[PDB]
Amino acid sequence: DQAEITALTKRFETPFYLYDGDFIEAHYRQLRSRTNPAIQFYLSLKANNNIHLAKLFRQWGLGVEVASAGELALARHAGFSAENIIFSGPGKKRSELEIAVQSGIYCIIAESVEELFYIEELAEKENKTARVAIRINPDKSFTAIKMGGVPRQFGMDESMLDAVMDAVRSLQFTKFIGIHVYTGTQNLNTDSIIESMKYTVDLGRNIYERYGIVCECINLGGGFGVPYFEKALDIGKITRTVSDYVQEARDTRFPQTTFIIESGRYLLAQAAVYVTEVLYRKASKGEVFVIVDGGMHHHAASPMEYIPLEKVTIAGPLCTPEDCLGKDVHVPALYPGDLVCVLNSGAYGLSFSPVHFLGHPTPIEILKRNGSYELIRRKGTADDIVATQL
Amino acid sequence: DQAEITALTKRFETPFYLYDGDFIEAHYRQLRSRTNPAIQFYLSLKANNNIHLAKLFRQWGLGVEVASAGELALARHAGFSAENIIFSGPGKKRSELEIAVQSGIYCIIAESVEELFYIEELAEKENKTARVAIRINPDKSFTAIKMGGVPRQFGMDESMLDAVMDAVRSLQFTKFIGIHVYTGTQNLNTDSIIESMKYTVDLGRNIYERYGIVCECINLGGGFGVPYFEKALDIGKITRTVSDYVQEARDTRFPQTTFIIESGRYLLAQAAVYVTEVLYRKASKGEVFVIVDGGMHHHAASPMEYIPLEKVTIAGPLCTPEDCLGKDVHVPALYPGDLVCVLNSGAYGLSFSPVHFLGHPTPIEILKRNGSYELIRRKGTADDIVATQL
Ligand SMILES: *Cc1c(COP(=O)(O)O)cnc(C)c1O
Ligand SMILES: *Cc1c(COP(=O)(O)O)cnc(C)c1O
Repeated sequence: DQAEITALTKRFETPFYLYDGDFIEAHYRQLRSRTNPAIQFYLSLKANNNIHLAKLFRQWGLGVEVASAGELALARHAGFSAENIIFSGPGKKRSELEIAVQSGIYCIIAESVEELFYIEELAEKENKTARVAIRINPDKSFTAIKMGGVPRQFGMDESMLDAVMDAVRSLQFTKFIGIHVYTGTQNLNTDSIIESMKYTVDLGRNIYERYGIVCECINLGGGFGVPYFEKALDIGKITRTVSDYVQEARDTRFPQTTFIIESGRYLLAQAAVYVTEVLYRKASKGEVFVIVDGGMHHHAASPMEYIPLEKVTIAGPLCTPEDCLGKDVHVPALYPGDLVCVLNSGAYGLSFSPVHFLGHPTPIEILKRNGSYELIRRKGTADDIVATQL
Repeated sequence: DQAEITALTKRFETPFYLYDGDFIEAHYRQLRSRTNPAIQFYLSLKANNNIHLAKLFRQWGLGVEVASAGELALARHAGFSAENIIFSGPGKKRSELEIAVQSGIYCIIAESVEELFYIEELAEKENKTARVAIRINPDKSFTAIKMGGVPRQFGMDESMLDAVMDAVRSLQFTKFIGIHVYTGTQNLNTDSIIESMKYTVDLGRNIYERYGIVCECINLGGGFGVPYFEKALDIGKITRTVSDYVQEARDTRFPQTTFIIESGRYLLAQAAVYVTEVLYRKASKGEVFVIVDGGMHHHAASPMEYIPLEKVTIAGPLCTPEDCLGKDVHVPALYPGDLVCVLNSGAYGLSFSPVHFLGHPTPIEILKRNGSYELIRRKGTADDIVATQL
């Protein structure tokens, strides 16, 4: 609603992120309703580090997937219980593993045998039983030319499962809880997702057949993409097919197994708009440039809507040609005071950007819900920048 | 010195930035000695926002070029006097212009006629005389196909000088102090720099001939690049030729004019190394991956040195394939504990990166000088992340 947005800029200084909390909830509940109850959704915190948004998901029953001790802290700030937190990452420091073990979370998802040994040492030191899952890099490709999967820095190749399981079994203070497969972000190929998830459920079966172990948790990953430029995923097909496959596993060998589908982008991308005001308008060498008050330092990832036709380039306030929101775009003439709205800015936005580049204040974040507006992140200050320097 | 670096990792937690302050000073003094004294060097703060490093340049007599009210604050923290601060930028908010006018800095470098009018309004409100310079986008190309310059969001086309000067003259509380030309960063073409600078000095002459005004300040910009992959600029030729050209102007129409050469990258790039420790080593689909504890969140821009041959990919600790320091690089086998050093990391490093992406602590920065080591930026904390959220 342009009228709503315009009215908001009178009370909140641009540039800012505006989140539609009503949409976030409806969008999530629609996904939840179509998915087998044995599958629990986990919010990927790296997609958006705002604890106020994370709290909403916590209240709805989602778990949270963190990738650092820092995110673990944010997750606790958001109220996620330890039993609903999993720790992923290819380069966890021992200090991070230490805090994770001390926190007694659902599980640390190990990505190397050496990591498993570190966890065991820490479990012994802390006199605790550390829960671990293993991230597997499938030896299968889900357009791909070569068979056998892709070389990745993440997890451990499926072919190394024997070595991995031998290690986990030898670590007396560690308990194996399951597996995790995540093939990448912004996946817009419906069948590739279904195939990967079914493959992961099958890996669970292989583990029982080869080791007699029943995975307590099978994390199917996800990487559900959202169209930015592109067709949307057939969420109905994914949820229906995977739910049926999971139920079959549930009705046989995995009656008490928790299945997880992780999501960052799909849950939040379309729920926010980045609102920026046009500051200046100029012509240069036959072209027209419109300079707005927001940019790369707030939304590096950067559809757009304009609030009051020509070829124009929309640039941010930074001193670099890279701060371009739109090059040679055709839109009605924009003038100082007009608002440029960047759509689908709810994921990989603020925290994905070089917030301190050129010293501009970080943007305000607003959450709209139940007919009200809540400030969920204050405007940054110069002191926020020098904090680590003084 | 590998021995030095190794010893430092015992006292300082990796990943961290290490700056050779002895080099910074020697490097600067060599540049200074070869340059006409009528030319003053200005540090571009956006290249590195550490006030402790900026202070060194302030002590040596350099001015500072800021691009936001935030950087203006940092400049004052570093001790730069108002008369040695200039404010650049294509999208300055009125609030930024207000603080700039209230600070009485050497000059605000305007990039539009509308900006000039805003400055005048503020000068009137604050009962002050605002000093302004104008950023000109030359109608000349300095390999380029088309003549006449390039369309840019920065400054005002040279062809609009009449309109610009008519505006400045009509603003009674504003004093015109000069011009500024900056063609871009990482310029490794020696002659293009010399040509641009001479062209800028000539613009000063044109302004006197057409308006009878003598520029108090002519900012030649710079954009001196440094080789990362490439041949180094012939600094000797640039300093000699431009110095002679400036002296000629000095001996005729511009006897008391301050000439400025700005630099960010050239002054700091080669003075720092980003030190990261190898955490894990693994093989995946026939390839070898080495995971280090530093990455994109600290040095997004990313030569490298290794401290104890194969084809290997060096990846950071982030949960994204984009966190790659080196792909398919040939280097002696790296193992956990080894150190990977990223060279020429002194400019566009930390503040140019998405520091809060995935919640890892910002890195420590160390300054080596006169045989000692000084901590110039403490390790980040989870509280630094939630500050704006609570
Ligand atoms: C980033 C990440 C996610 C979330 O991905 P989206 O594409 O945002 O849904 C899930 N799992 C892991 C292991 C991740 O690193
Ligand atoms: C970034 C910038 C500089 C510094 O550029 P370097 O390439 O780092 O020397 C100088 N002047 C302006 C106007 C800038 O925006």
